Amino acid sequence: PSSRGEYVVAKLDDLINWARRSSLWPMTFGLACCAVEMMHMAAPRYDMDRFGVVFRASPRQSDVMIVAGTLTNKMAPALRKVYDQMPEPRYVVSMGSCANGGGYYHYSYSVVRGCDRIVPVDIYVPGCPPTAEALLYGILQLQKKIKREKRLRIWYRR
Amino acid sequence: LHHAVIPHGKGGRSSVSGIVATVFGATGFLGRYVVNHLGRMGSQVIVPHRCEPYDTMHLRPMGDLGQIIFMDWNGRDKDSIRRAVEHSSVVINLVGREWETQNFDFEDVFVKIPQAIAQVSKEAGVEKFIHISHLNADIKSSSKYLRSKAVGEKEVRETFPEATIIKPAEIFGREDRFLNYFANIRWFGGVPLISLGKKTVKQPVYIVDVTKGIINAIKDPDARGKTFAFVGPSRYLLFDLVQYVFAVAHRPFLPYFEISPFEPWTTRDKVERIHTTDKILPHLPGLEDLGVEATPLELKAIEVLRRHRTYDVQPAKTIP
Amino acid sequence: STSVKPIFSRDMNEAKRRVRELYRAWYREVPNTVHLFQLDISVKQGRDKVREMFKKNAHITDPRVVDLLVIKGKMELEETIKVWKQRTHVMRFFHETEAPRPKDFLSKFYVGHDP
Amino acid sequence: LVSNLTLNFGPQHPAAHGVLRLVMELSGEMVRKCDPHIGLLHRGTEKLIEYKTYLQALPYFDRLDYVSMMCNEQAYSLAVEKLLNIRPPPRAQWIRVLFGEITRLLNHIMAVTTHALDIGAMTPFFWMFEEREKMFEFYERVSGARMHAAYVRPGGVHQDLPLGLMDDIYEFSKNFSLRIDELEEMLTNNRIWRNRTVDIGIVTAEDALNYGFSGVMLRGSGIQWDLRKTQPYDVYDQVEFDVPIGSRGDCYDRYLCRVEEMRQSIRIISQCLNKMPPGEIKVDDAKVSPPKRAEMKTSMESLIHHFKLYTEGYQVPPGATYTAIEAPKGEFGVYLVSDGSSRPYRCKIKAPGFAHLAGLDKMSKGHMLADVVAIIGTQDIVFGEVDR
Amino acid sequence: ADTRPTVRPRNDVAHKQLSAFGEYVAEILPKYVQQVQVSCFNELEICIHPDGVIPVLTFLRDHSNAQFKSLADLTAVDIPTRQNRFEIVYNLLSLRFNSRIRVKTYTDELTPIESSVPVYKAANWYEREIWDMFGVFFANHPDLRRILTDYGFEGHPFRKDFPLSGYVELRYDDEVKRVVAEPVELAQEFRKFDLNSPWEAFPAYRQPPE
Amino acid sequence: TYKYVNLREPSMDMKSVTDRAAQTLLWTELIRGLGMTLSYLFREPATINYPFEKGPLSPRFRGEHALRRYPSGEERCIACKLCEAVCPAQAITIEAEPRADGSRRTTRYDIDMTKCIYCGFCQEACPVDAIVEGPNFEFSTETHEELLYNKEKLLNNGDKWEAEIAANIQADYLYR
Amino acid sequence: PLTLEGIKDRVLYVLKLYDKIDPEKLSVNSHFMKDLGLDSLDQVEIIMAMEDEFGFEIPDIDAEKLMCPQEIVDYIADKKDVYE
Ligand SMILES: NC(=O)C1=CN([C@@H]2O[C@H](COP(=O)(O)OP(=O)(O)OC[C@H]3O[C@@H](n4cnc5c(N)ncnc54)[C@H](OP(=O)(O)O)[C@@H]3O)[C@@H](O)[C@H]2O)C=CC1
Ligand code: SF4
Ligand code: SF4
Ligand code: SF4
Repeated sequence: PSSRGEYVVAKLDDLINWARRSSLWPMTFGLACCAVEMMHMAAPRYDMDRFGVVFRASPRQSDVMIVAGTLTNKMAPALRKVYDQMPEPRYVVSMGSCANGGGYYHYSYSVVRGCDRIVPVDIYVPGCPPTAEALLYGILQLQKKIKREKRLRIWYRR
Repeated sequence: LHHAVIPHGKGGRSSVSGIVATVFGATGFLGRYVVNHLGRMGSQVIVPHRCEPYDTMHLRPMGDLGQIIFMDWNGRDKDSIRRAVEHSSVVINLVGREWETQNFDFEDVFVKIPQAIAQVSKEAGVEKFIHISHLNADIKSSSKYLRSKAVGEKEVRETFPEATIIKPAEIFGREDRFLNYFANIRWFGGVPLISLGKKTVKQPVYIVDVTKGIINAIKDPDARGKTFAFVGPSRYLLFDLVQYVFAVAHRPFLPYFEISPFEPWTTRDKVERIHTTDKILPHLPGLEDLGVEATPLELKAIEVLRRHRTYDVQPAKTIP
Repeated sequence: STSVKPIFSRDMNEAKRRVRELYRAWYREVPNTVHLFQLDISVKQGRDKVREMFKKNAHITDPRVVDLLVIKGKMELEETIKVWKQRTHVMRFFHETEAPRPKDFLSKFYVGHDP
Repeated sequence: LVSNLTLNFGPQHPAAHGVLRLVMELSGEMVRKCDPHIGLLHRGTEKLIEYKTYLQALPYFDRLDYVSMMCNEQAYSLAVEKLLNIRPPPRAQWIRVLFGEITRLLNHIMAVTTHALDIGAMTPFFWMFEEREKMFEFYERVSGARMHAAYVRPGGVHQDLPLGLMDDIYEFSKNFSLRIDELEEMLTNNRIWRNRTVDIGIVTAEDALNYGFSGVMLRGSGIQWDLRKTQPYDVYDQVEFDVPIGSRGDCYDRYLCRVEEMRQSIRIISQCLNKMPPGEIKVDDAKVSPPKRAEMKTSMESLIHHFKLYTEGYQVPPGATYTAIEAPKGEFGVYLVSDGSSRPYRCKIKAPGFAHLAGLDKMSKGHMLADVVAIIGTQDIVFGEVDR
Repeated sequence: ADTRPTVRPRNDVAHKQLSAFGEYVAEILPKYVQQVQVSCFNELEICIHPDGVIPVLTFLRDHSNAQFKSLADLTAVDIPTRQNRFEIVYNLLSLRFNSRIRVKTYTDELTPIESSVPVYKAANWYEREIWDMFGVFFANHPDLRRILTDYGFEGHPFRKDFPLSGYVELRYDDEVKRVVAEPVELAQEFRKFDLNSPWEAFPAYRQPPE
Repeated sequence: TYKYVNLREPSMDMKSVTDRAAQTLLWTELIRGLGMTLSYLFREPATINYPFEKGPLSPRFRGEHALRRYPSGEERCIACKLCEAVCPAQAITIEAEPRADGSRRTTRYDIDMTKCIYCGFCQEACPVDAIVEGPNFEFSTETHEELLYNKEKLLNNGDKWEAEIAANIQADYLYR
Repeated sequence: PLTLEGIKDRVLYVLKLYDKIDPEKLSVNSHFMKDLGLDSLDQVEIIMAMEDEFGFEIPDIDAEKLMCPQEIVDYIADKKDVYE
């Protein structure tokens, strides 16, 4: 057969992307209420595992961090610690108003006004709390975001 | 000025500084620090990036909401440069490779791209243009890296005469490729490749001082049109420097790797540069003229090398 | 009236005693802290900061205000000794990210309206 | 002090209660000292409430014990109503008991299943959250929100039950005792579960009262105390149910008490569905409760009261009250001080989990490290209310 | 109990019983009790001099006609106009008699308050909360230290003069590779509303003119 | 009225003692626990096939915000600022002025969707049904800036979702 | 073993190390607070040096008195029971 380098890189990129989105093992900070809706996303009706998303993942095997609740100033150092220990590729999902931008404690002295002040965020899931279905939509949006990555294709043209 | 670009606030995260900067090469070692400092004071940073969006994620926390904007660009496509500098007041250029690749050689990263970024910046109305060069840049140097730095520095000074050209020495820091080079390449799998290390004198500068120097060149109105030389407090002997690095990393030092695809780690030209001697050009202004005090290597070398250290230290000897 | 219940000290001499003791515990601690927390400062910079914190509260003469200042300083020590703090809390004393803030009239005049 | 193990649940697991930093001294397998550090979900809620009208402050109470949303609302509403000197209408009192017991079921499923999940018994967790998911639909149909309903308000409830809700609640309640029975077929007589809960974290009756415990933590030790029976507050004097009482004061009796409370909640829910009376849902007094949207667009007085109620808010007479209810976790109470304006002067929240967690060190003495997981679970700690 | 659908009924027998017990406590501990009042919604409060805490709390716990075995809560209120700005409130519960009682005292920034842990072990964490949020020091407390605020947090947030958003905010800095505190700057300032109506609402609470 | 959850006295006849001995040695209750789990394996799963199947909602559901219009096409909002005053999270920012035809209309209407708690107090307080919470719950974004809605966005949401919003109001306005 | 003159050798050795103290003005009797001009804080730093040097703890009550080196040497002697 005959094939260019550009074609080979495009197909290998699709393979690794398909594997990375098909097997997303999430770490979940269950900081507050939004953790309860994260638990409903694992329960029978939605069953995130059927997408390949394991119920429980350790911090140092995790692929995505889900920040489900209010990030207080006392807790912020610990969350950045966990984020650094995560091996790459690593993605953060910000779930709910509190994590997205402080929410209903935005004007508090003890609350970080959004977790994007601490860690980079890939997807923002609105709600207080987002419904289990709304979080599931967010995770499926992360899978499509990963599908569009072009790591190998960029590397070839460097 | 314009009512939008009038500084407000107290210089913090949510404040306004009036700096609207396009930083090319923002995703490198020097870029991450410049974007960080521009974003502490509430600047509007446009980040043209060639890489994946994933590789830029570290820059996003560095600004308030809306302050960091990302764009695609290609050094060969000029119209992608124009879209990046059209609304900017200062255009900082940090583009470079320590090594050649198939697509970009040293004469394309350092001459053709910087000249294109400088020309479009002129034609787009941009006012301030920061261009980075090398202290040891020389037309007659063997290291091709530095000879390209010499010509490219010559074309910027013609395309954009009011441009501030900054010439640093080897820069050291957490993510540098200077002290991290002496700790790793020399140690693991190898014994130092030092080529007559007693004949080389080095004057390295801390990253933050270079970052501070670049910012003040934006805020200082006399910097326009002037070439600068950023050098550390001390001159070191390349042999002693490597020795000192090893003591910090607790790796034993005993006086006495092919380039490849991916990312050449150790290369033919890199050695030629680590051995070039830090030129002294007294007439050029330095960090002293921008309000920055050069920081000692000793203070900010345990910071850099604490990672290499496995699981009571004496300094190096300076050369007057 | 001036008849007030005491916290610990019944006059400044006792209060200055506890102040003196608390400085001993902090002076000994900095060498340990700079190691356990893997700080990038020298033990000299750390001990200067402890001197600076104690100096700022020099004028105080009320025995009760001094008791509370000591009580708070010990709670700070208890957190650092027992390693309840983290590397970030210990380094907050040094304000290493806040840029230089001027203090001369012309400098404040150029930047903003703050007095 | 053989060794100090600073155990941070920072890298949290599937519990969702919050995050707890636990500092312990382990003289071998045994625990000699336990020291919970609890600032991690402190959000300044009590101070923020001072800048909000009484209506604006109500959603804060959904987000305290965020598995007892409508029970926290009722406590706030009973406190405010007491200062206002008004009375909610009889239909709303039945709706507030009805959804108070649907909330008790919601809380105990989380309490028992996540307690068992931490001790390795994962399956009942999935069995029962299919039921909580059906209960979340009742919340959403009356309020529009699955969790933070904001439905129980001073004066009554925001809206009336939509047509067809009571039938669906009855259908859920009809099949629910079997769901509890399946749960006991996996835990009640299971020797592994009993070995993990029997004679763990024993609390004496005398130490329970002095340490401030309430709810199951008292009744496990044999104290006959339930606020719904001794200090009734809505229509709880008009519904028959029994209080489960423990005999040994250990985790296993506390586990049994909660499982029996779920059965008594279904008993109560049955009576509420049959005795639901007709009428209005909020106090018919428009200087407290907003008028109907039809009247506000027709009547001058209604538009004025609507305009002022949603801007200034109703003013509450000066005074201070301590109101407590039998929340699922324990006695939930608010100490509310009114300065006479439309914003509370001080709102102190009494969380049952605050005292229980402070009593952890007492209970953990002379137990292995793996027991502490069982002790915290049987306390039913959520850090939304521990910290506020 | 009257046919007024929207008005909370009065229980007068409870009001009488609580007033009788208010005198009883005042008669027995005259050294300490400064005031006794029963509200319209039937809640007895005993105001005491700060020195009578332990004698007053002990008597209510142990007396055969008090038996307030349970400390339901313990908190402070900040009223800056008062000279003793802090008011310490004890809510107690009696299960033998199915009754509640409130005990209140006061202090200032520089007056310690005796710890009640000797009387109610429940007060251990309550007083740590009072110290942390209000800066009221309790003497003879087994372990007084912050319980809610972050380590190294300067100030006492629940004081009326502490600003809502505080003075410092946290972010992550790439350059120093840690979470750094900095002076607070809000992108949108909290908007203060003036909601009080200029017309009196409750004549029964009118205060006499100056 | 109370009951004893665990106050049994185990019988001490030989027949009962042998029953507990058989249980202890033959693992009877443990087998029974295995039976219940086996029964669930043959029960039908409660999972639904998201996104092809969706969980049931009601007309009262509180989702994304939108600004509505009258049938003629004029905006319902009259800039009374009752929603801004009630908003518990201070998520709404309003500015107004007289329009070119003298009408009382907003020039700025913003909702910080990251401040909002989706409580629906603003729709309860609006006198003209101008601000509503729609039925959309699938609008998660990749950047924070995409969740700060200005007037155009909320007007576009009203134009986008009016068909459904109007029907939901029709279904619930009598309860309101 | 004791060497009363040995004590004075070390005390002057320690004080010579303290950066604030200028060697020249130092004397066996020079006053810390007046001749040398140190602050009360600095006097506490010096005492801590002597605890390390002579392997015992100098209490606070005693520390305030030791206001010049001659006093230190005398105090050091008494606790060590040097009778020379
Ligand atoms: N650090 C030092 O020791 C010294 C550095 N300098 C100058 O400092 C500048 C930056 O320093 P450093 O940050 O260390 O360099 P880096 O290599 O660390 O980063 C360089 C940047 O240039 C970008 N870049 C490289 N090649 C291309 C290309 N062909 N097209 C587009 N973008 C490109 C990279 O983006 P991507 O990663 O996306 O490819 C990267 O962000 C360079 O110009 C260098 O010459 C001068 C003297 C000393
Ligand atoms: S966003 Fe809402 S539900 Fe989530 S933690 Fe915050 S208040 Fe609770
Ligand atoms: S739903 Fe509630 S929090 Fe959100 S904008 Fe409306 S009133 Fe404000
Ligand atoms: S949306 Fe409604 S409540 Fe808000 S300003 Fe407009 S008309 Fe008034």
